[PDB]
This record gives sequence, structure tokens and C-alpha cells, in this order.
Amino acid sequence: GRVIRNQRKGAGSIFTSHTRLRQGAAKLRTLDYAERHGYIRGIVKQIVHD
Amino acid sequence: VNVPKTRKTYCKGKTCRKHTQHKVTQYKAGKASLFAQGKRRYDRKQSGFGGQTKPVFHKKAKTTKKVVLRLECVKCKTRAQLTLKRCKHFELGG
Amino acid sequence: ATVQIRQKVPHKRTFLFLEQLILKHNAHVDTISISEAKDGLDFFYAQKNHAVKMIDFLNAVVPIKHKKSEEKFSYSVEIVPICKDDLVVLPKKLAKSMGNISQFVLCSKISNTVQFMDPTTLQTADLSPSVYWRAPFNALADVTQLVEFIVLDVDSTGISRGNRVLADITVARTSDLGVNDQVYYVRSHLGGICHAGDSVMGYFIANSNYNSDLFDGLNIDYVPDVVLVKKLYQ
Amino acid sequence: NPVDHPHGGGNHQHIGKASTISRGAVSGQKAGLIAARRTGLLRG
RNA sequence: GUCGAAUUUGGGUAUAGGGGCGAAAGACUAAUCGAACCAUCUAGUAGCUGGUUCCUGCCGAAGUUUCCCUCAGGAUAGCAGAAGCUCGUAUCAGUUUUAUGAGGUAAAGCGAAUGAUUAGAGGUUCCGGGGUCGAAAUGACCUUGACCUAUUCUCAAACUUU
RNA sequence: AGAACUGGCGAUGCGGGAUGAACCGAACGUAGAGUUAAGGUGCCGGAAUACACGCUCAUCAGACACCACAAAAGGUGUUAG
RNA sequence: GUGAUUUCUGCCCAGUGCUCUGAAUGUCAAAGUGAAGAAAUUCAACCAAGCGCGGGUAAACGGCGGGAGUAACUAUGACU
RNA sequence: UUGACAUUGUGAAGAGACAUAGAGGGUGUAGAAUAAGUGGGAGCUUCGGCGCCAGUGAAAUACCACUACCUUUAUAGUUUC
RNA sequence: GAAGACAUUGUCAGGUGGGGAGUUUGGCUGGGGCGGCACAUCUGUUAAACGAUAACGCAGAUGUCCUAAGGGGGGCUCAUGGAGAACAGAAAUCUCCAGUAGAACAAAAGGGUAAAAGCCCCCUUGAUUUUGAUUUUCAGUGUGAAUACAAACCAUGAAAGUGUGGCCUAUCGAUCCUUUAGUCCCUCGGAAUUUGAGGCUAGAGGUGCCAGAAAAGUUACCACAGGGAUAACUGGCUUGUGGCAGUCAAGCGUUCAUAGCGACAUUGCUUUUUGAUUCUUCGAUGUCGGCUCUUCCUAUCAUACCGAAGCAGAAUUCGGUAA
Ligand SMILES: [Zn+2]
Repeated sequence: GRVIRNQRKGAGSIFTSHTRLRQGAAKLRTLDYAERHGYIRGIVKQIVHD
Repeated sequence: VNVPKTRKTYCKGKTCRKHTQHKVTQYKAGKASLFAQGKRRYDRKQSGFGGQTKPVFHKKAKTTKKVVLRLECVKCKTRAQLTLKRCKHFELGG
Repeated sequence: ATVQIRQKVPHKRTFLFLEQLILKHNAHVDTISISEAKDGLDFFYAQKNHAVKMIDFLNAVVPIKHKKSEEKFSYSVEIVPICKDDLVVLPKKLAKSMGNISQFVLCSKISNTVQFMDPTTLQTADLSPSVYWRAPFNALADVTQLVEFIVLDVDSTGISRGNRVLADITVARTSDLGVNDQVYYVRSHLGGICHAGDSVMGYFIANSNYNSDLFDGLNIDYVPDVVLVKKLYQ
Repeated sequence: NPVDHPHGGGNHQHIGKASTISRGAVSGQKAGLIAARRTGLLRG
């Protein structure tokens, strides 16, 4: 018997994600003293499409 | 069938060598010890990845068994064996 | 159409009853002919649905399994090999499925489901035909395996079923009382009918020499030495 | 075809056996519904 | 057929054999795919096909028994050849006669058994059915069935005296 | 298709049956003379267009067993009875 | 799995599968424990999951046939 | 996937099981009468408690290889959780 | 920061596990498949007057039953028919006569049997121990079943005598492994004891494919060796069935067997049907039908000349030479 496409989808090599046009990974900023005790300010420069 | 629990029959005993009353019983097999050489061999050959190694018997066609009588001589408590024919029934005449 | 019935038992007691029930229920009033067989009997008919009626009459009373052969509508039936006064014994999976009755049983009466009864304590276990003919056995005994007893005193232990008392009695053999005084401590279940001098028939276990495949499971210190059955005349 | 899938093959397009696979079923069996407590449309 | 789109396409790059890839045909994987190619194990095994090299001389078969997951095959006895050995006309012979036994086939027979079979005639019954006489009959007479008698026609691989 | 006894073909040529694995005769060293088998003697074709008593004339005659086919029923055609 | 849209998607959980927050002693390996024994060993009890019991589940695999009885009579793609 | 051993050390509370002793435990409509029961039972044996039938009676009790039913607490640990 | 001696990891044990691996998936066989057992066996007949003798030949049978349905002995005689006896009748019970077996002998069929081999009763365990020789099947191996003696012990009977399973012919099983009976024997190999194990002699558990492998299917994606020992086509033998024709002629036919037809029977021809068979061809004879085209046959649909009719004419049928 052959291996099914689900069994082939686990090594990758064509089934990877196509990460060329990705702006980046979406992640909250780190837990540091300012966020634990008190707060910190920032500003949106642009809204963008991933 | 029917067989009385008693019968008068030759005794090969060192002292009797005559016809002396015998109590009959049916022969029942034993327990099949685990230290029999042909079981210590099986238990080792089977030990591993080979699988099953010796035959197992499937193609049974009989429907009875032969009956076997264990005859104990009352006055020397020695014993003897007889066999009979295949029978779908066997009881004693006690 | 030919509807035929069969017994595999060394004798016939349920059919000595069947002959009685046919004459009061009257389903043979249409049969072309009634032929005795090697073990039972065959009924002849000319239609199909009346053969369907006679097989349902057969089903109406006794546990059975019924099938259909052809040449002409041949309907065969095998009958349970169980009679009123038997030493019967229920296999292991059958006694857990049915009633949780102990390994020894008795069939005091016959009805649409075969009932079982244990000599020690008092309980009834009714059984349909399907699981039995799924797991066939022959009982360890029949009604022709009996011997006679002779009591001195009776002593009902006070508790009692609708028809049972679990009475303890002191039974004594006829010809032996006059050579030896062999009287045992045996509990009886029908001990409400026994009186100070009458005779009961009983299944002597303590000398009998039986043959079947269910004896290799139990223990040998719980077997009752004696177990009795219903009365003849007194 | 059956080399390619457990559902494959057949002179009709039929699965043959159930689609509710187990959970300890292995790679190569797990094709269909996996630990299905239920199937089907309740009432919609 | 389709021809601005799930379009076509070069180059680079990833996936490598019980593995890849598959808009899925068991299709494609360097003219190779229901499992590529190369070398090695490998002179793979084959109860199966084919072939098997000089002369003359002498002898010369078998396809049959028994067993075998035996039925295109082996073992086994036989058939056959060779080497001879002990002896020298024994006491042997695919033969006849004389004497003495066994057989149950051909034929024959069933007016002999068992079975099968055509015909009538003589009887029998308080007793199988009918009919007339009838109150009835262990009454009478017709009558058909049976059996009984004495014949008659024809038969038997699983009938037989002979 | 399948058995029994024997003989053969197979494994075997030779004369004959035109030819034919098996039939008839007969079994084989190389040659010569003689005689025969089975089969045949009009010519092909070696050998009597021999002798004898008869039958048959067919507008699909008939002519070497195995063998290569032929019936029931008919005919005053003819022959004998 | 099915294969636009529109309109519909019926009754079946007995079977086979899947599942379960369900009762629990019936089964039940190794180890461990106890007993006999000089000991190797033997015997017993306890004993996980799983099996088994009960339940759910069909846009899950799949399946969706027969016989009777309802007054003269008529037995209904009706009811029993 | 489940269990056991190891990796794996340090503690507390407990809940029951094992090994010992203790007794309730026992019981009819009715009786000296607490008894699933019971035999070597004319006797083990004192008042005589008894005594299979003493009497009632479901038991036979008295002595005894005797669970004759124990729900129990207290042990010094083993600790299975 | 969290979790914490739980997880994780390591080793063993149980479960699950066509996702995967390796394998197998009987024979005979009027092709092969289904079926069935002729695959181990028995009786009668095929079987052809010793013996042997075949087929998917015939009629049937076995894989059991028996502590007596074995063994011994003593008495007795059956199936059946006739005559008779209250209820009692075709039939219960009782009595006599005939009665060569026509009854019974577990079971098939055949044989065998009458002071018995059968029916009833009495005593019983020769259905025992030791191992050998022999007959059947047969290689003169086994297995199975049986036969006749020997040495011991027993039963039965007055005794002779008989009895080593069923009156005879069928009714059953190797090596390995396990288990039991026995001398209380041998061994456990440094020497001893006890457990345990192994050995010897006789039995049992079983292979029914019965001289005895441990075994499910599919391929319409397919493969290899080979086979005309073997099917599917032609051809050939056969010709049942099919098709064609003939002979008797009971009758139909308003009367009128036969103008025409013609039952019950019966003789043949044909190979344009279907079948049976399996010789050739499996290292290949290109396999339905139609189109095209030629030739042949006659069992003539038409056309030509004729005969016969229940032919007035007309029209039709039967027949003939003729393709
Ligand atoms: Zn002795």
C-alpha cells in the first residue's frame, strides 16, 4: 500500500506555509517591569494586510 | 455403556499371580507439568520473534474417545490398565 | 404440510404430557394423519397457514426452536431434553445470564419458559428457549434415576416459599433400617408434605456415577449427599 | 484506489466500512471521522 | 477545444523507490511503473520446454502393483543388461494324458423354492362388497372380490433344484 | 469412455490390401540358383483375352474381407423352385 | 462524505464500528503479598487498562420483509 | 495505551488489611429453655444443670475435631491506599 | 515564571494494532467451477463357473450399539394357518393339530443356524497375563480385523468339552509431545541422601485429505514455465434432438382409406441445428454480422413442357423431367 496524502503532509516539502508576503509574526510585547507595574504607551503607525 | 465397578482378573503381582478382585476406575489424564523436557523446549523455541513454531492441530473429526480402566487389586493394591472400544457413553455399575 | 417434533432423551415425560394437552386444547381436529416417529410424532396438513397455526400452537406451551424444510411444507422442531423430576445443571455463562442460581438446579414444573430451582436455597429461574438452544446441554439425570426413602420425623425450619419450606428432615433407607442406621443431615425443599411414616423418592448422589463435562468447575465439599423430588401417592 | 486510501476501490463508490475511526487507530487508518461521539444532523 | 485566465512558460529550488507526486487515470517518476534504474547475493530454484557431438557387434524393454497434498513427478516390485558362482542332464516345462478335487458362468427351469406374469374353469366363507327374496338368520340364489385346488402364457445382472 | 484372455503397433522393416502405425502373409547378416505364402494373370503389370456349369444387360450396372456404408416395402424384368 | 441553484433530505441503534462525565468484581499479565515445602517450585487472594453490562449515535457503515384478525360478505398504501 | 521496577529525595494527616486476645453475635406461632448446625453422645459431669423423646420442639442442649453468626475493641508492626 | 518527586526517559508485562511485513488458501474431476466422494472401508451384482479385475457403474451401508446383545451350561421351538372357550369383537388371555424355518439372531446385504447360533433361565467375567507363528489387503512393510497352538490363571458344566469378545464377512490410526500401569529396574557422568527430570516395557490423547503439512479470498492492471496430456473456432467419427422422406393404413374425407390428409407403430437419409467427444492446432490457423464477388448443390419459389384432382371455366393444390 501507498501512504496517503495525510501521511505525506507531515514531512512538508510542498505542504509548508507560503511565508513570503507575511509582514511578520503577531505577538504581544514581552512581559516586563512596565507592563507588570504600571503601563507603557505606544502608537499605531499603520494598519496593514497579512 | 455399563461396567461394574468390580471384576475378578489376573494380577501380575509378585505375590499373587492369580485372579484377585479388582476395583475399576476411569483413567483421567494428569496435569501436564511445566518441567517436562518437551515443554522446556517449546517454551524456549517460542521465546522470541519467530512466532509460532510447532504445529497446532485443527482438523479434528472424531466424536468420542476410547475408554481406559484402571484396575486396582484389593489384596496387593497394585494396578493395571485395560482399554475398550469407542463409546458415546460410559458409566459404572456401582 | 408436515409439522414434526423430536425428543433426544432416554425416555418421554413431557410428551406423555403433550398427549394430554392436545386432547384439551384440540388443535389436531384438522390433521390428515398423526404418525409416530423414531422419537416423536408428525402431523399432516394440506394448507400452509394452518401449518403456521399448528407450529404456533406448538410454540404456545413449551420452549422450542422451529425451522422449515421443503420438498410440501416441512416444519421441524427439536424439544428441550428437560423433564419434571430431573437432576439438571446450568452451565457457567447460563447461570450468570439467568437467575444467578447455583450450579445445581431442579425443574419442578414445565411452562412456556423452563423454570429451574436449586436444592439448597429457594429461588426460581425462568429461561427462554433461545439461549438454551444456543448453549445445549443434556441434564445430568432424568426421572428414571430414583430410589425410595423412609423418614422417622420431619422438622420444617419455619421459612417458606409459596410452595417450598427448606425443611430439614431425617431420612432413612428402607432395607438398610434393619442392617444399619444410616440417617443423614439433609435439607429438603418439599418437606411440607412429608409425614411420620410415608415414602419419598430421591436422587442418590453419594453413590451415583455420572458422565458430563460440567463437573470440572465446582468444589467437592459443597455437593449435597442427597437431593429429593416430588411425591408419588402419600 | 485502495493503495491510495482506505475508502478506495470498488465497482461502486462506497466506503464499505464505517467512517468512524478510533482514536488509537494508526497513521494510514485515520481517514474519516476520528473519535466520533456522534454523527449526523440533529434537526438542522 | 480553449484563447486574459484554476492561463502558458524558461531558469533556480524542494520532494527519491514500498518512497515521491497525484483536480485521482493506478496516472507520472529520463522512450522504463499494479512499485524505476545500476551493481552484488546469483551459475537464484525450476517435478517444466529445447538441445546433448565417433563406428561396428551382442542382448534387449516399459507405460503395470503399493505408498506419497500423489495425478506432466519420485520411491517400490516387475520387465532388461552385465559380472558371474556352485554343479553337469538333475529334475526342470506358458504342453498332453491317466487318476482325483473345486467352481455356480453359458445354457436350462419356474405344472421346483423366492420374486414377476396372461387366461379362464372347480370349489370354499357364519366372515370384502353389491343385487332379488326378505321381520330376521351361523337364511337361499345371482354376482364380483379374495384365498384353496388342478392347469395354462411369458421372464430374472443383483432367483434357482440341476 | 472403461475392464478380461491372447496377438500385435509402439520399438518393425519386407511381398499383398492402389495409398494407410496396427489387417493378410511373414519377421530382416551380404550374395547367387530354385520353390512358395497372402494376392493375382485384358493393358498400365511380371503371369492363361485359359477350360467348365449357369445368373445378370442396369437412361445413378457390378466388381480384393478389415474398408471406407446402405434399409423397411415393392416389381409378371428374368431364372429356378 | 456529498457535489451549483430551487424543493426536500422519511422510519430504523437490533447487527457492525465509534463513543461515554454511566453501575462495577464477572474476566484479568508481569511485579508485589500470603500459605505448604529443605528448596527449586506449587497453591490462593488481591488485580490496571482492555473485554464484558448499560446508555448515546445514521448528512456513521448500512438496512427499510412477512402473517394474520375487524359479524351477512368485503379485509383495505385503515386499524388491530 | 495501561501497570510494576528504576530515575526518586523530604514530610503530615489519615482510611481500611493483614498477625494475636476478647464477647456480644444466637432468638417461631411455643416451651427451664439464645439454637444454620451438630458426633466419638448413656453419658464429660457437681447442685443434678441436663439428657436425641425429657416438656414444649425448627434445632438437640449435657461433653465434644466442632464457622456453632463475631457486626467488634486493644495491641506492636507490616502498610495496601 | 509555572509544574514537581507526578510527568518525562529506560526495561519488562498485558491490550489494541491489514497502517505495515511474510506466507497459505487440498485432490479426484469425460475441460476447469458448483455438486459428490468413487479420498479409509463393507455386502450383493457389474465380474465373463478358481483367484485378480475398471469407470462421477448399479441397489445400499459404516465412523455406532452391548456387563450382556460376551462366555459356559440346562430346558424349549419359531413366523403362520386351522379348530375351539362368558363379556371378548379381525386383535386381549387359554387349549389342541399342522407347521424345514416361510421366525429370530443390535445395525446394510449376503451366507450360516433347529434337543441350535434362535426363545427362557442358572453360574459368570477367556472382553484376562506373557510374548511369538499365521491368513486377508500385501512390497509378501505397516495398520486394522481375524485363525490355530504353547505356558500361567479362571469361569462354566455331572462330564466331554467350549471360551483369548459379539455366529462369519466393515465398524478404525505413525514419528515427535504429554499422561498413566509395572521391575520398584537404570541414569543424572567428582563422591553421597532427598525432591525433580530423563530412560525401558505396555496403554491412552490424533491426524476421516483415514501410510498421518499448522493455513481465507480477489485480480476486468496482471505476470513466468509449459501444455493441444485441456476448454473456447473450424475440420473429422457419431446423429440422440433438429431437418427431410418413405412403408403399413384405423379413420377424416356429404357416399367414397389413399383426390388430398392420415393417427398406433415402423424403416431410413441429411450434416445448413443443437448436443456428445476431444484426434489436430496453445513457440497463436486473425473469432459475430453486414458490404463486395464468384462458383456449386437440389430437398424447384418462379419461368418451360407434362400428368393427376373433390379440375366446368377462372383460380388453386399433388406429382414428374429439370438447377
Ligand atoms: Zn494382586
